[PDB]
Amino acid sequence: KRAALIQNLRDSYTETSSFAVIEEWAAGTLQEIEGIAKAAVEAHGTIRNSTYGRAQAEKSPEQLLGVLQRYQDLCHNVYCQAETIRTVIAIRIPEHKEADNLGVAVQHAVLKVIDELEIKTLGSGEKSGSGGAPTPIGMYALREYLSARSTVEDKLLGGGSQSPSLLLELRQIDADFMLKVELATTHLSTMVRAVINAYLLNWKKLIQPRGGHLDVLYR
Amino acid sequence: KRAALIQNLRDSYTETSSFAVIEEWAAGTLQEIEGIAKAAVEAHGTIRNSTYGRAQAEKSPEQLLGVLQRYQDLCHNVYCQAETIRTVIAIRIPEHKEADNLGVAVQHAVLKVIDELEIKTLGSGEKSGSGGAPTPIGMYALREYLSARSTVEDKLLGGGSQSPSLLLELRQIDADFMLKVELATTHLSTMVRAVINAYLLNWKKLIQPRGGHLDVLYR
Amino acid sequence: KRAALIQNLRDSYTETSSFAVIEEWAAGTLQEIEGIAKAAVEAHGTIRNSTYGRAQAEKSPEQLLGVLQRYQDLCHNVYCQAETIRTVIAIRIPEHKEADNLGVAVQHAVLKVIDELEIKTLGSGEKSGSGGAPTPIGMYALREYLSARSTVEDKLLGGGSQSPSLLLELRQIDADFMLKVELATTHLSTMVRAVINAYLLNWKKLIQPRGGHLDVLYR
Amino acid sequence: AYDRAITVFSPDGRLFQVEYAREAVKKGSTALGMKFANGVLLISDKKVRSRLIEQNSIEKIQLIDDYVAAVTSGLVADARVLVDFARISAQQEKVTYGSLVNIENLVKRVADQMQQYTQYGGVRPYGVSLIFAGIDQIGPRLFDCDPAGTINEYKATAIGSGKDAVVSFLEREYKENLPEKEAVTLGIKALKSSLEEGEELKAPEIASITVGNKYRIYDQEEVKKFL
Amino acid sequence: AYDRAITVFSPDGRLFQVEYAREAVKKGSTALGMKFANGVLLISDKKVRSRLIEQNSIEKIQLIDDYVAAVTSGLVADARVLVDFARISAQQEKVTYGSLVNIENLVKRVADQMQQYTQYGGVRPYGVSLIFAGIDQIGPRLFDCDPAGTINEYKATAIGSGKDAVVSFLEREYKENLPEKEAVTLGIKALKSSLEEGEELKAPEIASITVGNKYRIYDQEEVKKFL
Amino acid sequence: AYDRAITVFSPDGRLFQVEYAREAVKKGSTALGMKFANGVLLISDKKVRSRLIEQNSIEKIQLIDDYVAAVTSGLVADARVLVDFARISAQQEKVTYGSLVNIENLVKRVADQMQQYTQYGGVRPYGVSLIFAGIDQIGPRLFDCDPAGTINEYKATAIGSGKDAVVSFLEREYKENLPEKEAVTLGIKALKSSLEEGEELKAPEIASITVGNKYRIYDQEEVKKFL
Amino acid sequence: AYDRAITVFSPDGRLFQVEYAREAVKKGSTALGMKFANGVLLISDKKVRSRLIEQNSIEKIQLIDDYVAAVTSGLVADARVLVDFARISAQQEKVTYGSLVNIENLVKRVADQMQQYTQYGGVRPYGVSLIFAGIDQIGPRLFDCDPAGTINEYKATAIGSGKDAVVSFLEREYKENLPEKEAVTLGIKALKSSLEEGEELKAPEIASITVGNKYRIYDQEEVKKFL
Amino acid sequence: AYDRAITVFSPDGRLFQVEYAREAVKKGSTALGMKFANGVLLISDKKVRSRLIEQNSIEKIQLIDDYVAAVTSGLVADARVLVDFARISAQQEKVTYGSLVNIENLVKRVADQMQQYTQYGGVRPYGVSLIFAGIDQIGPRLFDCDPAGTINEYKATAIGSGKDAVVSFLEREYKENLPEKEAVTLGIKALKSSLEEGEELKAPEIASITVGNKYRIYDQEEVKKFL
Amino acid sequence: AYDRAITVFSPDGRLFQVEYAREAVKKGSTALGMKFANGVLLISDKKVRSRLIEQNSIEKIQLIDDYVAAVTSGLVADARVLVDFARISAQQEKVTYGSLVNIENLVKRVADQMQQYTQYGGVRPYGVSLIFAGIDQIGPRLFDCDPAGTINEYKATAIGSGKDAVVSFLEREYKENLPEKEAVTLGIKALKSSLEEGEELKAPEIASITVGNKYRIYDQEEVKKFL
Repeated sequence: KRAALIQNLRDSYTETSSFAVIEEWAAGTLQEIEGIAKAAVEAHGTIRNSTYGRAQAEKSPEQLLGVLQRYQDLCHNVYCQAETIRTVIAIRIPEHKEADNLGVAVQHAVLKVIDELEIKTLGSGEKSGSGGAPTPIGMYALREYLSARSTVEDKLLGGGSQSPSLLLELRQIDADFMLKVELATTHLSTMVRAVINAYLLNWKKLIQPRGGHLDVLYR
Repeated sequence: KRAALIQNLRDSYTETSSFAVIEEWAAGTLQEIEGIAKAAVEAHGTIRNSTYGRAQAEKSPEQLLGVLQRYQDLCHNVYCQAETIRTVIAIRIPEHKEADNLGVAVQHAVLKVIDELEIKTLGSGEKSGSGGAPTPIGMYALREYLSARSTVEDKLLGGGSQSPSLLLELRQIDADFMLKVELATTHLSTMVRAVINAYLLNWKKLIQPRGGHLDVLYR
Repeated sequence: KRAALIQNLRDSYTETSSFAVIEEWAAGTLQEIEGIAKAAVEAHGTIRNSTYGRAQAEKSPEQLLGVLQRYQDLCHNVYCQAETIRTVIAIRIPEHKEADNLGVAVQHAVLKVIDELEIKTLGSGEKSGSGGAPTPIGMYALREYLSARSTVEDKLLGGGSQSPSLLLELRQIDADFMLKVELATTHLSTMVRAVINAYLLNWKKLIQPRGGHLDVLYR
Repeated sequence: AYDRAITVFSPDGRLFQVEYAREAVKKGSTALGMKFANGVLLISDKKVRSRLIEQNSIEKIQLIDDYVAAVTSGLVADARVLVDFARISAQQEKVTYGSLVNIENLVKRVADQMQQYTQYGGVRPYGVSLIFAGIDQIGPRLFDCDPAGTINEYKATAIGSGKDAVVSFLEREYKENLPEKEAVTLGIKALKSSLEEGEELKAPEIASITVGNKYRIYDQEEVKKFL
Repeated sequence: AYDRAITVFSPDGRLFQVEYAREAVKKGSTALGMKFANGVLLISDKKVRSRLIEQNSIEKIQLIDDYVAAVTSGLVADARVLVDFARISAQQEKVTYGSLVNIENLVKRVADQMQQYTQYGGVRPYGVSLIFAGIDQIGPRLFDCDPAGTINEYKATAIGSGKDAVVSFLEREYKENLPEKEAVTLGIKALKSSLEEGEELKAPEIASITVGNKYRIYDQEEVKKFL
Repeated sequence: AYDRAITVFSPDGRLFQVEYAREAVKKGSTALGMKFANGVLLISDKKVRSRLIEQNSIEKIQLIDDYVAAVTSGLVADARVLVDFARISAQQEKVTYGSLVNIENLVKRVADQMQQYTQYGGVRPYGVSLIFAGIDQIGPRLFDCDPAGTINEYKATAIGSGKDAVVSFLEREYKENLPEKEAVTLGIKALKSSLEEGEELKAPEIASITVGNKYRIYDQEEVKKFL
Repeated sequence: AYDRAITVFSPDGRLFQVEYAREAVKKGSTALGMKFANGVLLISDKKVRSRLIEQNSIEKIQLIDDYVAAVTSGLVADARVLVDFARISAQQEKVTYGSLVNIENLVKRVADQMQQYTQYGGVRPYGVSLIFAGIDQIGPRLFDCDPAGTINEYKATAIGSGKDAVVSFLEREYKENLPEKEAVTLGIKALKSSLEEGEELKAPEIASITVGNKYRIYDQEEVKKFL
Repeated sequence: AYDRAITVFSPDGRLFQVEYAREAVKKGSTALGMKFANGVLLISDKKVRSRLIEQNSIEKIQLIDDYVAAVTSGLVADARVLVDFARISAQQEKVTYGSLVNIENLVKRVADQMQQYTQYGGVRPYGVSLIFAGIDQIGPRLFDCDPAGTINEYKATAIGSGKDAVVSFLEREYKENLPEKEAVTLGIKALKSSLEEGEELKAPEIASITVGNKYRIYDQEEVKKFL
Repeated sequence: AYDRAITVFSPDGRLFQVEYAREAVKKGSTALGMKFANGVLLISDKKVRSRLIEQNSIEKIQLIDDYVAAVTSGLVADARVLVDFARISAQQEKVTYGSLVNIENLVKRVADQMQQYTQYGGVRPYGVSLIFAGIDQIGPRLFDCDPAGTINEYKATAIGSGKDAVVSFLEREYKENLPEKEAVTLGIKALKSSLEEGEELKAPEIASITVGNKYRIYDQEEVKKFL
C-alpha cells in the first residue's frame, strides 16, 4: 500500500535526524573549519619565509598534503550531512497543486540555499566557462595540487629547465594553494551559518508544507 | 483504428508496471546503494592507509574496479527503471488544450523531477562548461578511472619520471575516485527517495490528467 | 533550544563588528590601495624606460614580485573583511514570507553589491568564456605573472629562440602586468567606496529587516 | 489574448467569447424539428440515464404554451432560465394582446434578452440554443435562437452536437407537406445518421401540433414504433 | 488562465469557476434521501465532533416547513445563508398562495437565486448543494439543487464526498415503495458503502415524512437500531 | 495567484481570502467562556499595557445589553465596528419584539452582516471573531461568530491565538453545571495552559450572568483571588 | 504583491495599505497632551517656518468647540478635512442632544468615518491621526484616533514622529493630578527628549482647559517661560 | 509601481499621483502677490505670445468678484474650470449670506472640491494651483490653494516655475505695510530674480485692491513704468 | 506605461491621452478664419472626393445659428456630435435669455462638455477641435475649442494639419480691419502656404458675416474667383 511506503520513507528520514545534523554543524563543524583555517594561515607564512632551489622540487610538502587532506575530509562530511537535510526536505514535498504553494515555496527556497552550499562544497577545477562566482576548490584540492605541482616538477627535473620564474612559480603554487584553502574555509563558514539560520527559522513550514483544518469551513 | 493503437500503448505500459518499479526502488535499490556506499567507505580508508611506489603503477586495483563496476551496473538499472516511469507518464499526456492543464502540469513537474534524476544518473566527465551543479560521475566511472590512471601510469613507467607529486597524484586518483563514488551514492539515495515521494503522492493525477463528468453540466 | 542558537550566532557576529570593518575600509584600506597604485605607477615607467636582452630573461624582477605580493595580500584582507559583512547580514535574514519583504529586498541588494566586490576581488585568469566584464586579475596575480613569464623564459633560454618579438613580449609582460595592477586598484577603490556608501545608508534595515508593533493594531 | 472579454473585437473582427458560448451549445445532445402539412413537430435525443431520475424532469422539449413549445441544448442552468423567460414573455404577450398572436415576437423577446448579454462587460452570455415551434394566426412556425440572439425561421433544423450532420441530411432529403407520421420517420432517420458507429439510438422524445389542435407528446410506446 | 472569472468561457466552452464551486461542494460530508410508499426520508452522515458543541446546531438536516425540509453540503456559511433563503421563500410562497402548494417552486426560488451568482462579475457563487424533500398537493418530492442552480427531481440521490458511490449503489439496488423501515436500512447500507476502509459508520441523523403527517426526526436511539 | 480576490475559488474550491481573515483573527489575544448551572461566563486574557491607558477602554468584553454580552479578537477597528452593530441590532430587535427575546437572531444579524462581505468584490471581510453569551427566554446561551459568518452554539469555547489549546483542554476537562466559582477556576486553568513557557498569566477580565440576574464584571481583586 | 489594494489581506493577515497610512502619519511633527487635576492640555511642536505665513493658519491645535479641541499629524489636506468633519459632527451632536454631552461619540463619528475608508476599494484612507481633548459631563477626556479608526482613551499620549519617544518618557515619568503648570513643564520635557541631537526646541503651541472653563491658548510669551 | 493610482500609498506613505499633479503645476508661468498697508496686489508673468490672440483671454489674473480675485498656474483646462467654480461658489456664498463675508470659505469651497479628487479612483486631480486675494469684513487676504487642496493664508507668495526663487527672495526682503507702489516694485524685483540668464522680463499683468475700493488692473503703460 | 488612462499623470505631469486626442485632431484637413472690419469669416480646405457624395453633407463649416457658425477637424463622428451639442446649447441659451446674447458662453457650454471627458475614467475625450465665429451684442467673435476644452478668443487662427504653417503665416502677415474681399484673399494665401509641394489648392468652402447681417456661404463660383 502506497501510504505505507510514504510513511516508511518519512519515518526513516525525520526532523530529529535533520536537527541533529544542524546541531553538529552548529558546534563541531565550525571549530573544525576554524582549526583547518589556522593551519592554512601558519603553513602560508611557513612557505612565505623561504627560498627554493632544486631540492624542493624533489620532495612533496607533506605538511601541505595533510592540510589539504583535512580540508578534503571536511568537505566530504559537510556534503553528506547536507544531502541528509536535502532528503529530509525532499521527502515531504506535497502534492503538486496550482494553489496553496506558500509553504512549498519555503521548501524550494531552502533547497536552493543548500544547492549553493553544495555547489561550493563539491569540487571543481578552474573551468573557465562560468561567468558567475568561480568556485573555491572543493573536493579535488589535493588532486589539483599534485597535478599543477607535478607539471612544474617535470619541467624542473627533466636535463632540467633554466627559468628562475619556473622555480618561483613552484613556490607560488605552494603558498597560493594554502591561500585558496583559507579563502574556501572562510566562505564555507559563511555559507554554513546562513544555512543554519534558514533551517532554524523555517523548519515548521519545512516539515508541514501546509496545515489542514478544512472541517471548520467545509461540512 | 487510432483508438486501438492508443489503447495498445496504454495496456502495454500501465500503472501497475510503474508501481512495481516504485516498489523495487523502495526496497532493493536503496540497500544496494547503501552496500556499494559502505564498500566505497572501506576502500577509501584502505587506500588512505598506504604509501605507494613504482609497483602500484604496474597493477590496477581490482577491488576498486569491482566497486566501480557495481556502481555502474546500479546506475544502468536505475536509469532503465526510470525510463519505464517516463514512458508510463508520457503515453498518457492528453490532448493539448489551452485550458484544463491542471493535471497536465502535475505530469510536467513529475517528468521534470525524473529528468533531474536521470541527468545525475547518466554519466558525464568534467565538462567545464556548465555553471550549474557538476554531475557526480555516473555511467562512465570505470572509463574515467582507467583514463586518468593510465595517463599517470604512462608518465611513471615511460625511462620514467621523477616527480614524487606524480606518485602521490596516482594515490590521490585512487582515493579520490572512491570518494566520488560515495558522494554520488549519497546523492542518488536523496534523489530516488524524492522521486518515490512525488510518484506516490501524484499518481492519481498522473494516470488521470483530467476527470470528465460533463454530462452533469452539459445536456 | 533554537532561540538560544540563533541568539548565539547573532551575539557572535554583530553590527559593531561589521561597522568596525567599515571604519577600517574607510581609512586604512583606501590609502593602502593608493600606495600600491603609486608603486605600480612608478614600476611601470621603470620598465618602460628600458631595453632588454638575454640577461633579463635570467632573473625575475623582485620589485615587481613585491608589488604583486602587496596587491595579493590586500585582496586577501579585503575579501575576508567582506565575508565578515556577508555573514553579519546573512545571519539576520528573517523568516521567509510572501509578504513583508521590503527590508528583505534591501538585504538582498546589499548582498548583491558585496557579491560584485568579491567577484572582482577573487582571482581569475583570462577565462575567455564570459561575455560580461573581464575580471582584473585578483588573487592569482603573482601566479599568472610567473606562468606567463616562465613560458617566454623557456622559449628564450632553451639553444634559445631568435624572435625579437619574443624578447619585446617579455618586456610587455612586465610593463603590462604592472598596468593591470594599477587598473585593478582603481576599480577596487571604486567598488569599496560604493559598498561603504550602501552600508552606511542601509544598516538600519540591514539589522532590522522588519519592525514589529502589531500590538497597536491587533488586540 | 482577446478571447477574455465579451466586449473586445479581434483584428479580424470576431467575438471569440460569443463563439465559445456557441461551442458550449455544441456539447449538448441533438434535437431537431420541422413543419409539415398543417403543423410542426420536434424530436430530441436522450441518452437514457439513472432510473432514480423522474423522467418528467429530463425532457428537453418543454411546453411554453398550449400552442407554443421549444427545446434547448447546452448549459442546463441557463437552459432552464431561458425556458422560464420564454414562458413569462409568452404570458406578457398574451395579456397585452389577448392571445399569443404571433410566435415570432415571443422569439424576439427571448432573442433580445440573449443578445444583450453579448454586449456588456461583467456579464457572460447564455450557452444555450433554443428551437421554437408552434401554431399562430399564420400557421406552422419554426425558429432557432442561438447564443448571440440570432433568430431565423426555418422549415427544418437541429441543434446540438449532431446539428451539422442532421441539417446535412435534411438538406438533401427533406420534402415539405409530409403527412405527420412520414415526417416523423424522416426525422428519426435524420437523428440516426448523426450518431457515431456502434451507438444505438435509444428512445427520443417527440411531440407535435396540427392546425386547430393543441400539442401532444408521443408517449414512449408510440415512440417505440418508429425504432 | 481562464479559471479566474465567473463570466469567461474556455475555448471548449466551460465555466471552471462554477465547476470549482461544485468541487467545493465535494469536500462536504455525504447526505442522501429517497421517497417511498407515501413519503420521503433523508439521511445525513456526521463524523461526531466536540462534545462542547450543542448537537442542536450541527444538524445538516433542517426543517424549512412542517411539510418541507432539506440538507446541505459544502461551505458552512453559504449553507446557512441558503437554508435561510429557503425558509423565507417558503414563507413568501405560503403567504401569496395561502399554503406551500408545490415544493417545486420553493426549489425554483432557491435555484434562480443560486443561478444568478454564476453569471455576474464581482460575485462568487454558492459552494453548497441542497437536497429538498417533502409532501405537497402532489405527494412525495425530492430535489437536488447544485451550485449552478440546476434542479432535478429524483426518486433517490445523495450529495457530498460520497455522492458517486451512494448513487452508484442506489442505481443498482433501490426499489421503490418500500415500507419506511426497509427503505431506511437500504439507505444506511448505501451510506455505509461510501466510506473508506477502516472507517466505522457513526450515528447519522435521519428524518422522514409520510402523506398526511408532519416531519419527525428519529432520535439517536431510534437511529441506533439500524447500526 | 488566487488569494487576491474575495470572489474567486481555488481548484480545490477554497476561499483563501476568507481564510486569511480567519488568520487575522488568530493574532488576537485569547478569550473564552462557558455556560454552567443557571448561567454563562466569559474570560478574556489581557497582557497589561501602558498605565496611561484608561482601563475602561481596553476591555475585550463588552455589554451589548443588560442581558447579552460578548468579546472579540482580531482587528481592533473592525472589532469596535462589530460590537457597535451588535448593540444597534439588539436595539432594533428589542423595539420590534418588546424585549431581546432570543439571543440567537441578534447573533444572526451580526452573522449575516459579516457573511455578506465574504461574497462581494470591492469589500474585504471583517477580521474579527465574536463570542456572544447571555440569558434569554430559553436560558444560558453561548455562540461564536467567525469572519465567514458561521455561528455555532456551544457549551464552552475560546477564540484568539490560544483557541486550539483552550478548546483542547475543555474538550477533555469540562463538565457542565458547575457552581459559578468552580467553573471560573476551570476556565482559568484552561486559559493558563494556552500560554507559552515562562509567561505568567496576568489579571484577566471575567464576567458572568445567572438566570434572573443582570451581568456583573468581577473587579480586579475578585479576579485576583483565582490567580 | 499585496500592498496595492486596501481590501486584500496578507497570508499573515495584515492590511499593509492601512499600515502605510499609519506610516504617513509618522512623517508629521510631534504633538502630545494629557489630563491633570480638573482638566487636560495639549502640546504641539512646530518647526518655525516662513515669516510670510500668517501664524493663525499653521496651528496644529484647533478648537472644535468651546469645550472640545484637537490636534493632527500627517497629510495636511486630509488633516484639514478631518478637523472639518469633527466640527460638523460636533454641531450635529450638539443640535440633536442640546449640548455636546460626551466627547466620546464625537470621536466615534470621526472614528467610523475614518474606519469606513479602510474597507472599500476605490478609496484610500486618511493618513492623519487625531488627539481629541476636552471637558464633558464626565470631565477631562483624551482620545487618539488613528488612520484605521481605532480610538482609545488615555491619560497621556503623543502622535507624530516622536510618538514612541514621548510615550516612552511619559510611561516612566507621568504622575496624574499635577497642577496645570507642573504638568505643562513635564510635557515640555517629554517633547524635548524626542528631538535629535543638536536640535533646539523652538516655541510650541500649548493650550488647556479646566473644569467649568473654556479653552485658552497660551500665547507665545506665556509659552516662552517654559523654554 | 505605485505611482499609477490616486488611491495607493507608498511604503514610505506618499501619494505620488498627487505629487505629479503638483509637478504639473510647476510647468506653469510664475505669478505672485502680497498684502500691504490696506490692501493686496497680484503680479503675473506672461511671456508674450501671438498678436492674433486677443489679450483679453490670456490674463492669468481673473476677477471672481468686485472684491475677490485670483490667479492660476498649470493645466489651462483645469485652470479655467477652477476659476469658474470659484465664481459660482462666490455667488452661492453671496446669496446665502447677503454678501461675500469672508474670502476664506470661498477658498474652502474650492479647496474641498480640489481635495475630493485626490481620494477617489476613476478621477484625476486638478493640476492647477490658485492664489486668492481680496478684501473682506476682516481686511486684506491672501491664500494659496494647491492640487491636494491645502490652503494657507500668507502675507506673500508665488506659484509656478519660479515659486521657490520668488518666495526665497520675499523670505529675505519683504517688509509689510509698504505703500502700494513700493510694494509693487519689490514684487517686480522678486519676479525678475526668478528668470534665467539672458531672459528679459516682458510686461506682466498686475492688479490690486485697497480697503473700501474695488479692484483695478494696471493697464500696460502703468505697468510699463516699473520696467 | 502611462499613456493608457485618461486619469494618470506622468512624473513630468503630462496627460498623454489628452495629447493623443490633440494628435488625432492634427490628422484633419486645415480650416481657418479671422475677423475684419465689422465681421468675421471662415475658410476650410476640402480635398474633393467622390462625385457620388452629396456636397451638402461634406461641409466642414456648419451654421449653429443665423448669427453663430463653426468648423471642425478630427474624428468625423465626434465632430458631428459636437456640432449637434453646439446647436442644442445655442437653443437653450437663446430660450433662457431671449437671444444668443454672447457667443462666449455657447463656447463655454461646448468647452465644459469637452473638458469633462478629459477627467473621468471609462470615457475617452473628443478628438475634434472647433473654431466658432459670429456676431453678438459685442461684435465679431472668433474662438477655438480644443480637445482638452481650452478656449481662447483670437483675431485669426487655423486648426488641422496645416495649423502651425497657417498661424505662422498670419503671425507675420495679418493686419486687422481689412475690407472683406482683401481679408479673404489673405486667408487664401495663408491656406495655400500650408500645403505640400505639388499639391494644388482645390476649391475651399468660405463663408462670412458682417455686423447687422446674417451669414452667407460663398458658392463655388464666388469661391472660384480667388483661385
